[PDB]
Amino acid sequence: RFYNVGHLSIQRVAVWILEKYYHDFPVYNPALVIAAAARRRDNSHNEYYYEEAEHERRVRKRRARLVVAVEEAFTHIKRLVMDPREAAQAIFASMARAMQKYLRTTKQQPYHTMESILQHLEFCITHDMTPKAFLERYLAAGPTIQYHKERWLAKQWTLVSEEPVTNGLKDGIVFLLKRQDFSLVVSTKKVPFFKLSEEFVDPKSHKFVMRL
Amino acid sequence: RFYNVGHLSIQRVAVWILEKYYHDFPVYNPALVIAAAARRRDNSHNEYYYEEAEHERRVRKRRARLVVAVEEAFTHIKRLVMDPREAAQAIFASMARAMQKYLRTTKQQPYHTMESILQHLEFCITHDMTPKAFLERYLAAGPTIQYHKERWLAKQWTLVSEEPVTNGLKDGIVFLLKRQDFSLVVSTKKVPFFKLSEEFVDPKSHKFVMRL
Repeated sequence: RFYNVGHLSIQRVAVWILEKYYHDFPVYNPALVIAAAARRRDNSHNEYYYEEAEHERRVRKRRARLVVAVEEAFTHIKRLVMDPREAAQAIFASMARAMQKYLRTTKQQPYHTMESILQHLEFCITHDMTPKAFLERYLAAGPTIQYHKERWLAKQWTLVSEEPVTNGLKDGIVFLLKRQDFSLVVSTKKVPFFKLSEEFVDPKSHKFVMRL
Repeated sequence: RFYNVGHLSIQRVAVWILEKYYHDFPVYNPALVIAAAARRRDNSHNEYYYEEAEHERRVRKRRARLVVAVEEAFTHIKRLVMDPREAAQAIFASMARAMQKYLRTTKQQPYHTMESILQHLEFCITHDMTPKAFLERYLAAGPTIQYHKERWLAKQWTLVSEEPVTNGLKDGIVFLLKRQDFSLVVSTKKVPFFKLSEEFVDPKSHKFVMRL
């Protein structure tokens, strides 16, 4: 992602980027001579292309099964005696298998426990959300703050800069926001100087022909 | 191919099969612990499936280029001064590249010289044949007698039989018609005894209802 930032020090920019990170990026998922050899390998069978096409096709198929399952699940209840927790637990049985298959095929298994899906079902049927508004949490990855607090790990960030971090940014500052899992590489460029000129056009002067 | 043959010796059956071979089979083209390893290999990437699909797709594309080329080639002449040899040589230039590409992608290069394609063009425009009737010789492989006499090699067949070849056939005779390139494996089975019974039906007795 790209951002515009003002005059801040590197550590305040780092905290600012970490505030942007938990809702802007998708959640981190760890489950997701020489030139002649490169010419020989690039002329071989393009295995990764067909594995990618197979993965996209089976993700679309499990997604379609999940959409039909959650639609037929939400047609099992109606407004009015039964609690939304009890109604969510009742309609979860008609969709747990397709949800489990879609979370297996998209590597999203430890993001969603059964209790979290039941709480989000209770949340959706309480606030009169459709099946698609239920599924938007599950079809895409989504950002880090969407998930449980044990996955945020906001107290485990590390600021790696060659500059002392109390100095402000300048053109060319690169720093890392490391974590145990990944690292946010941050490059700084100066917003360029603009020279606007003014040009007046006449709205009468927009004239047209029929040729070409 | 399967055939019905009568009471002949093995050598006469062999000559009979060689007479059937030159117009029935396609022409020969030479350019065309353990169980755990088999389970590991059969679970790998199905490379041959996608190479087969790529080959079928590019054969259809070169075939479409060839069909458009030969149609636009035969639209360059009309009946009436110019010889059919000269007209074939004139319209061959607008189709030689797509013909060469289709014969490269279907491994049919030494079957068709330029002179043979020119003679068959002269043959087709002499007898008022359409582009598709020209292309039927080239789109499929076709049998062995369709091609030049240096490819028949009819004086180089070898009769390999465990039985002395002057005996007649019986149920279970297997013999080879070997050549330097391939071999015709011939299995003999007895045509089974039939017991037909007669059953009379009445054409009045065909009565019908509307249910199920």
